[PDB]
Amino acid sequence: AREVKLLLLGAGESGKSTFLKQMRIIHGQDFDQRAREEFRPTIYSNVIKGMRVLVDAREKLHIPWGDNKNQLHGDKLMAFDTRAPMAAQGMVETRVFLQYLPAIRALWEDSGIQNAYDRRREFQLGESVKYFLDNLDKLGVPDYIPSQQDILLARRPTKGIHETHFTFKDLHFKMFDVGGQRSERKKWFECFEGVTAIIFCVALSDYDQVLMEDRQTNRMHESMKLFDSICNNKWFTDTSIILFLNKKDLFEEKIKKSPLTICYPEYAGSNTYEEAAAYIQCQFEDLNKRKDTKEIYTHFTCATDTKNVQFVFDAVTDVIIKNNLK
Amino acid sequence: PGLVPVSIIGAEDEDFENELETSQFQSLEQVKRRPAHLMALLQHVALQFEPGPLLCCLHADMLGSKKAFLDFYHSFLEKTAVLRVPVPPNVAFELDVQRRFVQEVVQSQQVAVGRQLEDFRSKRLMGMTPWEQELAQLEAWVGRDRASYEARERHVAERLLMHLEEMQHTISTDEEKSAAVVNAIGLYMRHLGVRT
Ligand SMILES: Nc1nc2c(ncn2[C@@H]2O[C@H](COP(=O)(O)OP(=O)(O)O)[C@@H](O)[C@H]2O)c(=O)[nH]1
Ligand code: ALF
Ligand SMILES: [Mg+2]
Repeated sequence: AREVKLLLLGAGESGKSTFLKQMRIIHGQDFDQRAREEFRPTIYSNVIKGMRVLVDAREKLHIPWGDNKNQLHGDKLMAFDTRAPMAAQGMVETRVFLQYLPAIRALWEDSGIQNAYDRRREFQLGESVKYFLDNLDKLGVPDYIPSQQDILLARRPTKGIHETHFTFKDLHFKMFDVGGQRSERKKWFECFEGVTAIIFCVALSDYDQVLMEDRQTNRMHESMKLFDSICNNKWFTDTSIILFLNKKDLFEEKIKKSPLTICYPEYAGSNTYEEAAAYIQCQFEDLNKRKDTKEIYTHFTCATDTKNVQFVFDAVTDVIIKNNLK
Repeated sequence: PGLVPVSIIGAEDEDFENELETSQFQSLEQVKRRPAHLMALLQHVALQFEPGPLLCCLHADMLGSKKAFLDFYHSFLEKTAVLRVPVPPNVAFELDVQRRFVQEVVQSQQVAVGRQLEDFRSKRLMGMTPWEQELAQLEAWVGRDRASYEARERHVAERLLMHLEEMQHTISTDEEKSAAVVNAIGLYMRHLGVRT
């Protein structure tokens, strides 16, 4: 009766872990000041490495500088050693971060580097590096403490399975977070036992991006393939399957400029948030071979927004209850 | 199959350095010899599709040196058999020459066996298949000793065959269809060298 096992799934970078943090923030132990600090060395590591990619992108994509003076700033950054002990762990000390801030601020205001970021759809880069590069000010202070939103926007690749417990609406939730990458999926099968519900996350923002395992496969294309295998698994015939179309904030601003035909050559519709988003949702629910028996509970979320996550999760719990304790 | 280097550096590429760089299930005639690999396929099918066609093919081709046709007709072709398989309207009516009949049942299961091997392949790549670990670990094996390899395959098959036995409450609601399958799979595995 009151024992619930939930599985967070989806392809890589869809927002799964961002969700856990939201859960911890709204239900479990919300992040203490000291907890947030732990996210500092990683935030500085998203910034510096994100930039490393931009500067490499500029030279590779052949984007003329906006100031040739910043070429000496570019070297300083390429010099950064990423295989060192702490940097390998995806961490960067304040002492050293502050040693690059000057070159980062300059390279960030450069026009050439900006045009590179605008063409990011051609190389692996987390669009959360932009949120930090615009806040270099609050980050350049002595003792900087990540805010509640900074933690959520922080990035860290997840490998393996991560279990979590918490009580909400008198139900004992056993929430598991996994890694989405292809090599990470084999580890999934160790959790297909007695699943009460599955929340398959998808990122609307990458219908124009490629996988990082093979820079030649549409992310959104993999998400659909991955969903068709889960949603139709004999292990989940009696499991409530919730689908989260995440990153609606980034998509709503994405369609306007880059087209959606980059993913659906047959999409004859318009580049509207309402019309395109409604198109994608059908792209998925259609993969359902058991449209009669199996039901999919779709939702448009924004994992980084707490209020939205709290609203949507409350609607997800009411579904789990009606489908079991009836 | 051929690799290629990345153009632009990805921030989290070193985090997956040894995970990158990825035809074992092209035909049944190929995997029917590999006990371990077959247990990976045998699971996928038994669990997701109908074990009929696949098992039939295995028990069929098992023939090659009598009484086998006796139990065969009682588990697959029997109008009331548990693991009934879709047979041609031709032989259905017609029920040494045994050769033509068996051969005529297999060919009708080609489209099904072929279509499930492909489904397995598809899942394989996406990483949505079980036992990939043991499967892969059984691939990166070097040695001037051939017969020794086959040796460990048998033990792996045993591990999987048991793991698939103890926990099989997913084949189908039918508490008996599962007994037939495990048994069928059991018998064939014994033909390779798997202890039961
Ligand atoms: N802007 C925005 N960022 C998001 C959203 N969902 C997740 N993120 C961020 O995008 C990145 C990927 O999230 P992550 O949970 O690590 O994806 P996972 O690999 O599936 O766990 C992290 O930087 C998150 O901060 C969203 O809806 N909007
Ligand atoms: F990209 Al992941 F969890 F799937 F960090
Ligand atoms: Mg994660």
